[PDB]
Amino acid sequence: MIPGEYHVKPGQIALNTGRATCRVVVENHGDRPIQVGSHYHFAEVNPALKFDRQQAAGYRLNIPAGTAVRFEPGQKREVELVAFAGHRAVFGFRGEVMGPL
Amino acid sequence: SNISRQAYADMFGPTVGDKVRLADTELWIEVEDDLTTYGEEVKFGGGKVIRDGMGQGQMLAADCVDLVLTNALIVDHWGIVKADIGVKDGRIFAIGKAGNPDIQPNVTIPIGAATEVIAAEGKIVTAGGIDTHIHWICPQQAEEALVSGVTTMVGGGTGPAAGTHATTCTPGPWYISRMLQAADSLPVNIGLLGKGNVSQPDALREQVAAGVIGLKIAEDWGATPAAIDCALTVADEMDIQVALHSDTLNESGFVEDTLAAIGGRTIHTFHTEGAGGGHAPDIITACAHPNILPSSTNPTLPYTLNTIDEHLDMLMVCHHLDPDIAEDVAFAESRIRRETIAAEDVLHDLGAFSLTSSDSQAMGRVGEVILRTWQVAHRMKVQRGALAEETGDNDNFRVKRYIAKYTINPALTHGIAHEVGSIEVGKLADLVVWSPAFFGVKPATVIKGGMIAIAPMGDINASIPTPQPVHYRPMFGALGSARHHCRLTFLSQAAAANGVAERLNLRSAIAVVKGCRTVQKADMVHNSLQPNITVDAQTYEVRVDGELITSEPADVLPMAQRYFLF
Amino acid sequence: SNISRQAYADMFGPTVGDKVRLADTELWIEVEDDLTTYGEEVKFGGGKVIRDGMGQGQMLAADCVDLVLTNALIVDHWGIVKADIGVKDGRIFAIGKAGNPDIQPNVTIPIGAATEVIAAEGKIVTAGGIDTHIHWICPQQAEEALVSGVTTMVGGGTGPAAGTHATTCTPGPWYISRMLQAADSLPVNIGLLGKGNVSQPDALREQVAAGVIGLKIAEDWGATPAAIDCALTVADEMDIQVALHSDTLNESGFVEDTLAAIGGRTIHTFHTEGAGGGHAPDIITACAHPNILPSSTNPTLPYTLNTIDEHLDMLMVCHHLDPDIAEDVAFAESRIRRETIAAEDVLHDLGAFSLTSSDSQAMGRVGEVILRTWQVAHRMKVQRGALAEETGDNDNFRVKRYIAKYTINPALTHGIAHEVGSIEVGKLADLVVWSPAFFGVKPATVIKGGMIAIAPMGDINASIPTPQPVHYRPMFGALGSARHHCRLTFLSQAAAANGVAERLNLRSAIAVVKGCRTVQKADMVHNSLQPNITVDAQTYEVRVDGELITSEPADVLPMAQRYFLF
Amino acid sequence: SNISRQAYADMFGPTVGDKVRLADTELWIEVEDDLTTYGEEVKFGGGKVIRDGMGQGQMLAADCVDLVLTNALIVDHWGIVKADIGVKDGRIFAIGKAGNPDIQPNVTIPIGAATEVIAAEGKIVTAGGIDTHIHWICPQQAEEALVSGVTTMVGGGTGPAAGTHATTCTPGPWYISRMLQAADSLPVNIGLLGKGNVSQPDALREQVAAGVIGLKIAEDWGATPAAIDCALTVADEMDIQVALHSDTLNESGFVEDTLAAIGGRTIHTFHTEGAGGGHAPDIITACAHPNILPSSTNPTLPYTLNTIDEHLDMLMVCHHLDPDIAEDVAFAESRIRRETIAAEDVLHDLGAFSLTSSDSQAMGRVGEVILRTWQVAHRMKVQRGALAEETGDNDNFRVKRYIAKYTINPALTHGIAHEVGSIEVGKLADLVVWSPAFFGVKPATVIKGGMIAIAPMGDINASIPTPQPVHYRPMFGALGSARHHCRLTFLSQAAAANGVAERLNLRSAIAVVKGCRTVQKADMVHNSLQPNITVDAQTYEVRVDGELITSEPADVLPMAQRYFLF
Amino acid sequence: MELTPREKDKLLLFTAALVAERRLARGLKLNYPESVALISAFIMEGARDGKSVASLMEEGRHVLTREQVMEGVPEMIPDIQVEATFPDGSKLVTVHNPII
Amino acid sequence: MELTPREKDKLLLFTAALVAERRLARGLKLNYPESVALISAFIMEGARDGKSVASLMEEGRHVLTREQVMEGVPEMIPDIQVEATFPDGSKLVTVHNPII
Ligand code: NI
Ligand code: NI
Ligand code: NI
Ligand code: NI
Ligand code: NI
Ligand code: NI
Repeated sequence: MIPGEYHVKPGQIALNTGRATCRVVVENHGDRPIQVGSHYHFAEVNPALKFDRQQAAGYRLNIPAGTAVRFEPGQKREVELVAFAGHRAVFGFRGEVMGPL
Repeated sequence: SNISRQAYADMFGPTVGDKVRLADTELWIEVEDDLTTYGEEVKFGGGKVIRDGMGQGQMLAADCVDLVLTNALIVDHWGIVKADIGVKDGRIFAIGKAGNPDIQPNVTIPIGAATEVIAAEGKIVTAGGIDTHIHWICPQQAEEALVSGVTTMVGGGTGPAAGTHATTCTPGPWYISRMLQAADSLPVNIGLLGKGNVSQPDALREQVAAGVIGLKIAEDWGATPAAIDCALTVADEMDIQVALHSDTLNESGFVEDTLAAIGGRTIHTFHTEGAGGGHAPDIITACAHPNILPSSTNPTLPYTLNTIDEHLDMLMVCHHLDPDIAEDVAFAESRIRRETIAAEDVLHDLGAFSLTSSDSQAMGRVGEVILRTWQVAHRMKVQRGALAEETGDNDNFRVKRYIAKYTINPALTHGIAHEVGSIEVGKLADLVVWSPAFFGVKPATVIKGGMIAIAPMGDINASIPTPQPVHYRPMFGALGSARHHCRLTFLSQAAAANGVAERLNLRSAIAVVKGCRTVQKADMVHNSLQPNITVDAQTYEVRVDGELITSEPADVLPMAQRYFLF
Repeated sequence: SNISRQAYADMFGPTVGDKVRLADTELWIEVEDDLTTYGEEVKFGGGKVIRDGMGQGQMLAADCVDLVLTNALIVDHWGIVKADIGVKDGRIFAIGKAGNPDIQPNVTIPIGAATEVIAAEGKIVTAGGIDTHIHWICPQQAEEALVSGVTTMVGGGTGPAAGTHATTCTPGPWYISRMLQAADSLPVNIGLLGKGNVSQPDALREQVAAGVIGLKIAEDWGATPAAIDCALTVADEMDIQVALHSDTLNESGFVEDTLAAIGGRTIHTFHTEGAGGGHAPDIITACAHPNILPSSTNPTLPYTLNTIDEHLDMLMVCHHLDPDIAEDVAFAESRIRRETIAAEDVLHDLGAFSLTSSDSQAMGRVGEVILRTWQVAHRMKVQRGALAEETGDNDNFRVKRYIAKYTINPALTHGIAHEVGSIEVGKLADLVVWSPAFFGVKPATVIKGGMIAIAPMGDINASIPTPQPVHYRPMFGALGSARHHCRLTFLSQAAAANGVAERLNLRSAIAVVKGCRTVQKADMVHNSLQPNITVDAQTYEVRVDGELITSEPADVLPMAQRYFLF
Repeated sequence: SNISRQAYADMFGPTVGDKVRLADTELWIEVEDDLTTYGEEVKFGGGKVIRDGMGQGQMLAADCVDLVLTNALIVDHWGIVKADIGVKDGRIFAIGKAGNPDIQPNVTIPIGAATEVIAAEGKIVTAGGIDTHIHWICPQQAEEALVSGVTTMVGGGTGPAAGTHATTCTPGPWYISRMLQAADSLPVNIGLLGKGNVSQPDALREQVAAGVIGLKIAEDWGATPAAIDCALTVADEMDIQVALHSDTLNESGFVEDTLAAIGGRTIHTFHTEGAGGGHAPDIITACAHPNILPSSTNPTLPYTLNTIDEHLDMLMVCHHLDPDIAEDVAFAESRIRRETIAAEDVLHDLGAFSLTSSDSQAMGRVGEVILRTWQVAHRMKVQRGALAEETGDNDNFRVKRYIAKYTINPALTHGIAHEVGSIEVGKLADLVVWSPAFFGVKPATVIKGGMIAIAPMGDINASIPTPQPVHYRPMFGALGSARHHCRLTFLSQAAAANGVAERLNLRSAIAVVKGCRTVQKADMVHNSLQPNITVDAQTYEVRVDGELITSEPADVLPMAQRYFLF
Repeated sequence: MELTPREKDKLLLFTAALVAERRLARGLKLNYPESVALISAFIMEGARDGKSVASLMEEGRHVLTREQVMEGVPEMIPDIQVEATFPDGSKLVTVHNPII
Repeated sequence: MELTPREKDKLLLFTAALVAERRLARGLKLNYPESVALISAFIMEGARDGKSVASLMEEGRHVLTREQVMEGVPEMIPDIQVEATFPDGSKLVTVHNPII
């Protein structure tokens, strides 16, 4: 007996289903670490990350909400992106789009 | 991508199909539905989702909610679902999917710059309790009640005076006016009951016009057929509720005579089992009628080993009786019957008893209405198993039946369900956040009108709010004007019309009671059973359709010694 | 029928001829009269008398009282009688026989639906004490005073500042205005004293127009003939009282010069014995004059074994004196004389000293004015026996003489006796209920303006109000607006006329002081003796008509170690 | 006549040339000037100077001060001088020689009948502290802060909700309005910060018009270049301050990008060292810019042996991070660097860091801003000796440099220096009186707007205010309306114009912020250094002009175990 | 801990009992407030141990005797009442004439 | 004494610990509030003695064992946090899984 215990049924949850995704190779050319969040517009991450910004347009990381991918200096790795939904209107970040798309 | 269900629960709280044990009881609830879109859940913190342009949008204040409770496991009479809760203007705005419509799908609760966030992932959210049997013996009762999760308090009294010790009555215009002004200082919604024991209608009408939302008929002031009929006549013409504490001494007639006096008119029977008052030994038979809204006071809930022993002296002190006067002791003894005490638990489980209340410091414990209601649920599951209405391998239905007893049912009974009582859009945001391990015992957060009013708080000079000693302390929602704005003082339609609020210069928000005459047993959510119940005059045995109703006294209960320091 | 006197007392409290011991002292009071009709007493409780159509009637609110204190043993300057007390509109309505005129005889206090009931059978009821020597060093003093039974507090100060530490002065318009606003938050009637030490009348008039009800002349600010005469001139033209703390150093003249400066004008002399301040060593001779209203502060009451030892350092800290400065220590020592301390007790017993006060945190104990007054009564009975005015085998007269010292006499002296001071019809309902065993020590109930403001209260979550721990907690009469309605802020006639209450936006009820210039020693109830008293300049011996006045120091006192935890 | 300097100090406090040790630290201050005329000092007490016609005059209220602090040793950014302080209308009136012009020379502060007196001889008087980094997690923080000597609190929050736990933001019109009303109940000057994280200017303008005096950019809500630029644009057009908590994750760019986003516009950087938040590992380089007003939060002050060990879990709880999530733990670890923690102390000593604040219950201790600032001063003297600006054999300059950090500098930064921040004529009378032995730890008196609001107070029933137990209790300046009159609620110029105070019906005095856009590093009193600072990306070493900046961790500190019971 | 107002209140009772306990240990005849606190604290620990209400109503009358308290104290206490959390919830213990 | 609000608050913790300490002495299996108070008070005295934060974070896990507390209590306390005045100022001690 454990007060307030859960009895989670076994299995898994498939996240962001039925949405376009793409894989991109990213490399941190900065001398300092960079950590990117689950919902940050990837195309506008720190300029030190070298990748095809053009492909990651309107995309975010395909990772469970609230988690992140860290890039230590000089780190290179392939990440999977998932396309924004809703109105697909990007506002904020580095101010590169500030509108629909 | 993919995430295992266990890791998922650890981050966002349980989802569809997962079960959670309520505190240390034997009750398990199962998430019936989850309103989120997997992978699109909103979470707050450094580097999380709720950030500009991401899970938070560019909308103005009028277009987003003021407060969002993220990933909340809602437990209410209508369901046990996982969802986000949006609060706007101190009222419940929506129950759905919170986020930024700009980049997220199915967002029904928009989060903007003007939105505050309360993280409910892994927590259980319920509406604020409603105690309709308060004796205003001391102002300190409000904080005790609020800490336990009760956000609305109905009753009467003028302080520690003989009359209030025994009955829930704020006698007359002057005291009613005084108590209405004093209510602005308390962090809970309040509604007053006047003294309904009079055979002159005008003496009652004055009290109703002064502001009371109901009239209390207590035997200590004479609960005779004439008094009862008089109160019901005024109640009928002013749309207010009547609370009854019948004639235990059978001085003016038996229970059937009282029932005759009522004449099929709507009425709320207090402590229907009888220990706290009522015709000996069969007041419990009132629960069989369609116009009676029956409730229990808490000391007899649930039936335990020490229940009886504790009752005699409690009753003497409450009602100002004398142990050196034989008739006074026989009066007390005639009210305490093991037979009806045991039946009461079962009748609650069947839905024959529709409400639970305290009877604060007058044969009741103000901070134990929620706690005892769940103790009864536990003991009944242990003794009678699943209810005929259960579906699935959980206690979801029994949970819905019991939570309604101190939330929506008390609200329907007193005509305030239009403002409080449940988590439904448009209702005042009186919510209580619980951690599954302390459900029904110690709340994590108590929200009044959209502002946290009391919560556990650690060392004030600490680097974070968690270090010891952690004990309940008043928050901003309980301070001066912020409080006035976040609480409601319930008036009668007449008092509202007369401009009582303006004359007394009340500072809090005003709510008006309505629909007190039209509610009947059938309207009590999950508790509308009208059983063919009988009580043996000699043995006091309770029978429903001839079968014997009874239960066994508990020696140990959950939500007891594992949580309290004393 | 017939009932034995003992059984009768057990149910309804003592009646004519019965005696009751006050706490653990050697004082006994005897019921002088009982205003009831035997067999027709009203009693509240389940199955009792106060019930619809029986002891409660059908009258409207305007025709019955709001509160009734049943079977109360009243102790006041005018009598020690058994009667019911009716309260209406926050004021004393009647002292007679409560009940229902429909079926009961001689009912003068009608009980209806609008009537709340407080059961006083077996209890002693007195008016609320009035302390006229308060130093507003901290707001916490109000609750301490209220718990002890003092409902009105007069004095001055601005908080813990050097000036207030030493004197009862709220200096000037700004501080007076500030303290008047702060007073709305305190649960006691309040009246402020300004700094009267000035030789320019206009500086005094401003303060009076700002709101003070009197002016304090303290030596710490220079109590010179010029200052004294100036204050008295303004007092004479504005109808306010002057409180005096004379020139101990004899710097400007001796006592006879101060008396010359006063010139036969009405004045209240603080701590007339001298320990707390005044011409050394004969300020005590002031009590011989018709225009002097003499009072004692409490540390020297009564003369005990530890009195002297405790006084030196107390005096140093209060008046900001330096023990490394010879003249400062000699000043302190010249004020502490065993001879006058011993005489003071006797002079109170004879009626030469008319008031007792505290001198809160400035050579006095705010919660011990009542307690010490009775300790003096006890010690005097023990040493001098019955007073020449006693009749019967009781101490009824000595009790009337002493209770007047902290009730009516302080009220007459400060011109507020028209509102408070005694239990008489039309006066504000500031009453205190005591259990005979705790009389003068710990009250059972403290009522302010018709509402209980503070009372002992047990476990808040308990099934009744009696379980431990029982300690004093604030009630509804001390909350927000209810409090504003139940307390009075005494203004000067000028301040009232100027619209000070409206300008400062005071929320409490306003009372105006009047009759401060016309009261004289002869008006002090049971304490109007003007003795031919002398003090030997060398030995400090006090003599009245040549005979030596003195008493012995007590080693143990009642109302002490048997009641307090510390 | 003649009096020895020692005897003089014992009576009137130290004079020119005398030195005083601050608490138990190694800092000594030396009286630079004394504004008195020897032999003409004013002193209060029985038989002292401040008496009618002597040290007190015949002037009317308008011609004398309401409060005088006699013989005070003032410690402020402008000097360490001995003088009397006159207070009138809740504002500082003069700093000079108090007395009666009728008989005394050089009297600049006239004492009359309307003057209250506070004896400061032997005490140190400073202005009230100003904490600009408050998280409104609980109302209890105000008293904790007030007791420590901080009289003004700036920040945001809505109570114990996730958002406020992590950031100083009162999100939107409804919560801003609620918190503004709640602020009337608190005994400190308050100003609110809204949530500035939005890329839509209108969402910010609403908040400013609702009442906030600044906008907080926290990374928990996304501190991206777009959000930062948006907040600064509105700040520029509404004259409000921006507080920044940069992007630690370097998600949107490095520190140089954030600095680019700011574009030379005025901004207040919170916890500039980085532990409490900001670009890893070089946010500390911000202190090199002219438009940046840098401040430290208190847990890293000063560098001690237990600093590091304590930081990790503190950070996790504050920002709602998960220790089972690798990226969350790496985030926390990247913020805690021994290298920058050690440099921070030195940078404060050099004047590169201009403010110290708490970060109340969100990686900071609300009652330790003053205490820790002095601990840093002590440790720096011990390690680096005298500053190049010292003159004489004292630490007067280091004391002026450090006291400015929590008084005038925070006031200039947030545009409220016109009302508070220092002891200068015309400024609100928020003063704190200290006994040299408890300087910076436990105040003797805390004055708010000319009225004592909190002070140590002994036994309430005692014969004097000194007997034990002596602990801090609220005074008259913290009660109802008196408090409203003695505190200020700072609004934005727009909110003032819109009539927000009238609409919300705020009861306190209103002050408006101005001059937030024009302050720059050069305006920070004694702390305007703009060093050429660098941080090694790999080793985190801090360098100024190539030289290594560092210090050693303390094992024991003053103002610690000798003063606290726990 | 999440101490509610009622638990904090009981801390006041417990502390008052500590004071009485030490004085009795010194051999002092207890006064009114010391006696009530001592016997009350006793019952609370009784409930913590798991004793029944009926047992405590009895045992409560054997904590202090008439010769251990000051004169008049036994008559000033016709009964003592206190509630505590038993294994089966909060219950009221009433002890009549606790001091004999 | 000049007790600030925070010192008076800690007096509440200390007293709650006195209650727990005595029950443990009787051989009772401690409950949730008693356990938190006991271990917390321990750490405070640790700081008073002058032990470092790192030492206490360790020692705090050896005050009570799983067999000294009621069932479920160990899981109800994933960590315990308390601050006290060390020789080098106030510091936060966090003890993870204090009961094993
Ligand atoms: Ni009842
Ligand atoms: Ni009741
Ligand atoms: Ni005096
Ligand atoms: Ni005095
Ligand atoms: Ni921050
Ligand atoms: Ni912060």
